[PDB]
Amino acid sequence: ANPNANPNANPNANPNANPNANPNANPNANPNANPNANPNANPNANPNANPNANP
Amino acid sequence: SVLTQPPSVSGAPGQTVTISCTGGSSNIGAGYDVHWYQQLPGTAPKLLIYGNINRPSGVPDRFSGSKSGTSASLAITGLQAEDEADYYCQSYDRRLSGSWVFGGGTKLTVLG
Amino acid sequence: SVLTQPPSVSGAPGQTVTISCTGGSSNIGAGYDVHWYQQLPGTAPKLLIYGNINRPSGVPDRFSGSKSGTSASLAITGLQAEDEADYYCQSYDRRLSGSWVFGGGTKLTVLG
Amino acid sequence: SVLTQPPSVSGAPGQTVTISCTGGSSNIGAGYDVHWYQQLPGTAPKLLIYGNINRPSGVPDRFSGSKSGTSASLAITGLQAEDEADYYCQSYDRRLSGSWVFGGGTKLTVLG
Amino acid sequence: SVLTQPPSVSGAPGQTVTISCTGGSSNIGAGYDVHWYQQLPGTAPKLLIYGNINRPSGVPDRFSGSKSGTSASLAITGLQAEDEADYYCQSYDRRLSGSWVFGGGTKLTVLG
Amino acid sequence: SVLTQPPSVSGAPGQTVTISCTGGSSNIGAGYDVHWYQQLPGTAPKLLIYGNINRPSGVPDRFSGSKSGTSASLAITGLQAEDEADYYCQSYDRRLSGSWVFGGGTKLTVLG
Amino acid sequence: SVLTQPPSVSGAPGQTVTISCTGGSSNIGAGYDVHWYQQLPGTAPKLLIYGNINRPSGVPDRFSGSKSGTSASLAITGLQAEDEADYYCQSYDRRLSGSWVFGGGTKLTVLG
Amino acid sequence: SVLTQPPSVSGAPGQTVTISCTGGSSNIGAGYDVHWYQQLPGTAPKLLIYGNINRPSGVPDRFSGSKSGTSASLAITGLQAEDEADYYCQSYDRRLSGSWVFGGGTKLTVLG
Amino acid sequence: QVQLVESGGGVVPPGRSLRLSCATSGFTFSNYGMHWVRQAPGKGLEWVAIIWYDGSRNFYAASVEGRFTISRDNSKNTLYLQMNSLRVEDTAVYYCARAAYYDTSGYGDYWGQGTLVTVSS
Amino acid sequence: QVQLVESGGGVVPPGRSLRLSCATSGFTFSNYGMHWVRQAPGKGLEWVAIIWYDGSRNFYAASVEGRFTISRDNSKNTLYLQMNSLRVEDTAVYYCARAAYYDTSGYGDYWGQGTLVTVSS
Amino acid sequence: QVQLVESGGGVVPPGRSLRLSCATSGFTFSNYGMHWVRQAPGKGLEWVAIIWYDGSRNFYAASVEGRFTISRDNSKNTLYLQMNSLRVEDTAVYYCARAAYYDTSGYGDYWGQGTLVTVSS
Amino acid sequence: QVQLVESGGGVVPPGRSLRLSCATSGFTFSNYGMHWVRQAPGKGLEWVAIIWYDGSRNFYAASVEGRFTISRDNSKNTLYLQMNSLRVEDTAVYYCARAAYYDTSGYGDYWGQGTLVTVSS
Amino acid sequence: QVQLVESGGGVVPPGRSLRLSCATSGFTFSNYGMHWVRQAPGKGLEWVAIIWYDGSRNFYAASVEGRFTISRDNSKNTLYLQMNSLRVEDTAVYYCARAAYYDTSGYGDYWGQGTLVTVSS
Amino acid sequence: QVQLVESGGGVVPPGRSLRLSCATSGFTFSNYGMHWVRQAPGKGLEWVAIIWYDGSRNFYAASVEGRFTISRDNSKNTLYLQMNSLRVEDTAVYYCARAAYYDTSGYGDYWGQGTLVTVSS
Amino acid sequence: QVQLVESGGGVVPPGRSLRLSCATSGFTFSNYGMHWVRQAPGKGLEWVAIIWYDGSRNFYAASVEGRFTISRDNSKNTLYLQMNSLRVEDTAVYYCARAAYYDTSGYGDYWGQGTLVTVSS
Repeated sequence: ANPNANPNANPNANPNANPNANPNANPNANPNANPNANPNANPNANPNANPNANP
Repeated sequence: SVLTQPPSVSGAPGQTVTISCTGGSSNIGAGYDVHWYQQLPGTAPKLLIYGNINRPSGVPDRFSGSKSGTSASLAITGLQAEDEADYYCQSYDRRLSGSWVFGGGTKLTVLG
Repeated sequence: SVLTQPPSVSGAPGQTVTISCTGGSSNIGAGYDVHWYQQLPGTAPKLLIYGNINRPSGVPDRFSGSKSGTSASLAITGLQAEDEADYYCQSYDRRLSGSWVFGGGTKLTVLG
Repeated sequence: SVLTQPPSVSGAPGQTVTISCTGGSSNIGAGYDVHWYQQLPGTAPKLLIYGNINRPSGVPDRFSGSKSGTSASLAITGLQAEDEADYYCQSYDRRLSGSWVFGGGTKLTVLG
Repeated sequence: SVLTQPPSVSGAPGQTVTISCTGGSSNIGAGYDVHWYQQLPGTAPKLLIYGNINRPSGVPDRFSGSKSGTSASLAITGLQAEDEADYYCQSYDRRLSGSWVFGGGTKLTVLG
Repeated sequence: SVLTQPPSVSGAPGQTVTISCTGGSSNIGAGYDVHWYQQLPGTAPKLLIYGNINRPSGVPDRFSGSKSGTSASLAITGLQAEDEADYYCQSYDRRLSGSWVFGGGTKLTVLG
Repeated sequence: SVLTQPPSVSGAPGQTVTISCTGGSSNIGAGYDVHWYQQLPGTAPKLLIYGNINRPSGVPDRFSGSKSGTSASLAITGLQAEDEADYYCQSYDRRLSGSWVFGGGTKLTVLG
Repeated sequence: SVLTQPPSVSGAPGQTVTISCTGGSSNIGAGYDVHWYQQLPGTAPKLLIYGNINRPSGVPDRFSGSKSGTSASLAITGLQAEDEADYYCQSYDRRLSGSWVFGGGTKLTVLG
Repeated sequence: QVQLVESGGGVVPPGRSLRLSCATSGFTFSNYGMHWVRQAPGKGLEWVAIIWYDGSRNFYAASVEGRFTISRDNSKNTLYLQMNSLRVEDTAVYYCARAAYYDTSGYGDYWGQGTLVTVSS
Repeated sequence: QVQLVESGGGVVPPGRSLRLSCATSGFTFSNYGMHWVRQAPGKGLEWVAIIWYDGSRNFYAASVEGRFTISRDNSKNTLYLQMNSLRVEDTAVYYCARAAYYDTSGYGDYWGQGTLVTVSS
Repeated sequence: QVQLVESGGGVVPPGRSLRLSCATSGFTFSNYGMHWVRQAPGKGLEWVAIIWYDGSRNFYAASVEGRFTISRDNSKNTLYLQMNSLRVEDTAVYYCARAAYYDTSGYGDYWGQGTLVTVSS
Repeated sequence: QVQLVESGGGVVPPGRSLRLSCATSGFTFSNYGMHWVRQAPGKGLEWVAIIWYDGSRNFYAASVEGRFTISRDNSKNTLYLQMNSLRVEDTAVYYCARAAYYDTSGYGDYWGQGTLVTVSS
Repeated sequence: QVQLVESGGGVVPPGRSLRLSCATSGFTFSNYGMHWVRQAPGKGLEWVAIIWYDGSRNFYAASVEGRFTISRDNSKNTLYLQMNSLRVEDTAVYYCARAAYYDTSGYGDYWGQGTLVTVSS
Repeated sequence: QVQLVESGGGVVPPGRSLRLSCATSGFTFSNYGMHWVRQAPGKGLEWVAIIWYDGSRNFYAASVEGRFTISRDNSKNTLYLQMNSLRVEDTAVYYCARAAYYDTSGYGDYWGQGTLVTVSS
Repeated sequence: QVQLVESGGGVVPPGRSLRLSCATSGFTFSNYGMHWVRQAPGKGLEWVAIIWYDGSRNFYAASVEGRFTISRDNSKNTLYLQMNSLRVEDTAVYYCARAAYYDTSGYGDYWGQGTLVTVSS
């Protein structure tokens, strides 16, 4: 049989797909996640804050 | 309207009538589901049949549907006075970029 | 109750019984897992089998199960006096918006 | 001048004209609010709309606004002779070190 | 150019001409669709016929096409002076690693 | 012990031995990395290979490894007297609620 | 030096030369911006391009760059005598604990 | 070697020789294509003819091939000193579980 | 009970914009996609647009793409349709319908009352 | 030892609200999602609702959506179920179960003792 | 209205690189795949490359594979074509087209204006 | 240009394993299937194994099935061959070839350079 | 080497069910179809069932159709034979064989060891 | 045991439609073609229609072609006969039979119970 | 009931082509071959061409072979006839007929209405 990729296929998005949220997903916290401090963030982190005494 | 429906179908009260919906090889003959809607003259459409055999809670047992090959049919048994409404068949057409494709719309009049 | 279970099954002590759970092409025939629970007459359900082959620590080796095609069955060997309970199968059905779908619930009677 | 506003728009008295402020994914498309100010030719700018929907007591009900995606608009209905003033759109830009960013500004002309 | 075409076709105004595009058993004889493009002398190609019979909104009823066996034909009835353009047939060849294969291109000259 | 290892392998000094680690479709076959650890008889484990191909500074070039499918292996060339230690393979199993899963542990004996 | 740069490039006055920075799936191909720095033979480096397309006021319009996939390139057109300097590429690598990662460093020599 | 080839074929420069590759009802008589390869004494095989008639770009016009019934042939017109090599025919045999089947191989000696 | 209410319709001259809204109650808004369907006076039904539950994907009918814009606000449970460059062909009644999916095709289980948008001069 | 202790049941005439609770101990509450399941007297088990570990996603059964509200308090290790406008069909025994996920479907490994709500006139 | 505007052409000596772009407006760029088609002066049309809607798949003609590279940026609605090691045979007019699929084959449903790339020494 | 470079050969005693490799450049690796072919010294060519473009389907010759394993890594453009329980008759030069399909049968358009594997004691 | 090993046999009273299995090693399980063959004591051989390589087609003998069920699971390289409502005539030794096809008829190249199933009371 | 159970009969006035069905169990439905045979009261048997196992080929008697339509759904083991424009001489008892073939002609091995369809006014 | 409807006639100058179609209704089109029969005004009948049910076989009369083409489309139930280089002698009324075979010779059970083709200068 043909072992190569098929170039004659639909290259566009499928509108006939389920548009709703999936109830069959893992509802639990992920234990396999980066536990470290992520040395990539805005180090000048004064971007925008309330300048008044109260929120 | 890629789905073809008869413009009108009539029958006497108490008898059985059938509304057909004929498609092609891209929408119905490709294996996609056919759903039916009912619109009274002055209100929005209401879902009637989904999955080609199933019905919601409010819909009575009188309405039934089926599909086979390239065509699908909606069968109504025991016509009543309130069944005067427009019936639409909806499916998905492989050849377009839209979620739904509707039929022409069949107006049912019971000879009361 | 999408998943179909026989309402009752019985057997003599020391013999083997098989409880069945048959669904459709959307829940069990679609590749989703089947999980079994046991409910004694006056207590909350306990997990019996998960992943179609695995069982918790408290469950003895007598209980076992598997799945094939659209059908999943629970096989129990060495019936005991404490095995009289309601046994449910649970899976996920693709056609609704709920996490779990349960079965009807079989009652196991031990012919003591 | 990170925000873009048309140099000038015009319309007949009493009609509805649209003043639009197109931003980017960093200022408006980032989820930050847009505030509109109306500056009279001979005095300081006056607050017109805050929170993308809220207006002060002095601002009449003709003025209104909304935002979607990376763009926001100011909708003015019933153009009057006193509506001739400069309008500015204000948001916050993540990529800069400024609390506010001001657009080019739109000069509104009423064909009296 | 796996699909071969006549290098030129001419006809007098008001009559019917035919442009053919014959291929092999791997592109047209294998069941793949044939589409037609029209390129006016100084601009980019424009879609003329897709799905072997269908035409877009801008294309008038004069143009039509069909295929049978391993050949596809484009029928133009009632020539005008503005029909002078190159016509290309496009399909998919199973023996290559490309999405489209084009024909040689036929120039139509109307004998005004 | 979700990951399976041979309890012991051996080889004469100067030859090439291969320690394997067999997993399932949930830990190794799901695309998660495999890491190796070496424990001398009287000390704590030491990282040997991380990232399935990478090694720290202290680890010599003799140790190497790769994965394929549901299995990964640690290839050691040029056996030495100090290669007497316990070797553990580690990955993450999607089925539990723990960060790491360890194997049984393979003992390498140098045939001196 | 996870980012790879050519050790030396050359170009005649007035010609166009390109400086390439090659990364991997963790630094450039993972969606992090690439920044370019120019360092004279006797002073500190100075910012030349930030955000893969943007340059400061001091940098002339001759310097321009872009990124694609796992590679980045700095394009310099209209080479001048004062263009002889070391050019560095900087990004962020996911697998390390450093804010910046620099490349090998490219020396541009003008063939005067 | 389900395909049979003569062990050797020789000829002086300037004339035409034929290399035959006979098969059976399962590989060549079953309608499967026949391809040819050339292997110079110290190099890897190079594709010569595919589809029983076609040749790649690098192959000159001297080589041509054809098949009829259960047999295939390779015609080499105008022998040169550089045609000394082994020639292999390849097809697919229905009776095995392999993608390709090769012939015995014919060594061509040019009588210089 | 599921209750979808539309607004924003009215009479507008051709060439300018109009923005509709479909406020919802009685269900979790952020778990479902939404549709827009229009019915011309005396004609059948026509699918207009869809939006995913998270807003990541948008699809439009060929006759309205480039002019219409669909968006949602999960904090106000309100669906929007921004209609620009209106033509006389766009006069119809617009319905918002909650999305559903059975096996291979989707349907609409609950619909709104509908609003009338007319374009004339 | 995982413990799920429930309360909040009783007799309520139809038309008004009732709130349940499921106190937890013996495990990390904030790392797990929770379910609610009911069993009508003499009937089978019916799934009711689920909540994510962070509380971001909530899913309800079609027969209870719009009336029931599930929420959690990660600081008190407690789970709530706020039921409004109770119908006679809502009489059952209510259980809280801890979420789990195997390969492609989820199950409940630890269940609560159960509380019983009667609604009648 | 679907608009495809191209840029980046010019005259280039053989052996070096050139980058084309096709800015887009009037449709949802991220929902569609795109093609590149070139036409040598006085010759017919030749298909060059395709890219999927998400960029996951790329296909090239046999004459340009390994030298050309097609890519897209969905946040700027721009399509690119990186041409390396340009040859004299690559002198043509390049068109960006929008992909469409009917039953068993695909076609190009809107085309761009075209740009001229000249390779000479 | 299509470039296939192989490595991993050498001398190995019978009864134990060996791994070959074939690094690729100049074409899209993830679009094509690959082959392994071997040639015993003084003998003809012999097909060994094939792998699909996505790695879903593997086929082996009868004399090497159960012992040899073929795999690919699309992120490194590398083709592997894991050879286990090597015997004396497995001494040959191994080539990697790129799969092509014409009408009803397949061939290999581009071949590698070849690596020599000797099994001896 | 090809190894087929079965299990699940034993003694069963008539009228009830029993399950057999045939674990495999030494070849690619998902590339082949499998047969079941039985032999009553002191008698000849009898063909029972076949399954396709993907499990799409199953064929059963006339005497066992409607009662026996054949299935495969490509993840564990195992073949199953579910026997329901066993009769006294079903006592025999059951073999699992690997399918091969030559020209117009099939055969079994590799057989198992055999397992004994006795139906008696 | 092969079970063929027909349903859908009754009394219907002439000129309109009726739909029969034949539910199956005890054998692999998708491996067999089916037949419809009718018997007028007091008359002989008459062949009506046959459908292939995959539904690719349909054949009808000359006296019913154009009015009757046979169909099957392999996923529920059901056979259908859609009768349109029912006439008076269409009154008979209809059977569903399982197709069989011996050497050069076909027969029916298992039959259904049969339902009465009466057409009168 | 069998209806054959013909269209596509008219007046055409000699030397060029005209196309005919015979739409079918009332039977399964793919199960039958078809015929074309022509009758010049005042003359008898002449057989033109036959086409098999699957289109594999085609035959033509000696006086029209090499100029006419017969074809069918089984998905639209329509028969075609492409006549190229029409002459004056081709002026007749063309009929489409359904093929039938009795013992050793064929006949046409049902005939179409017919269409008139006029070729003159």
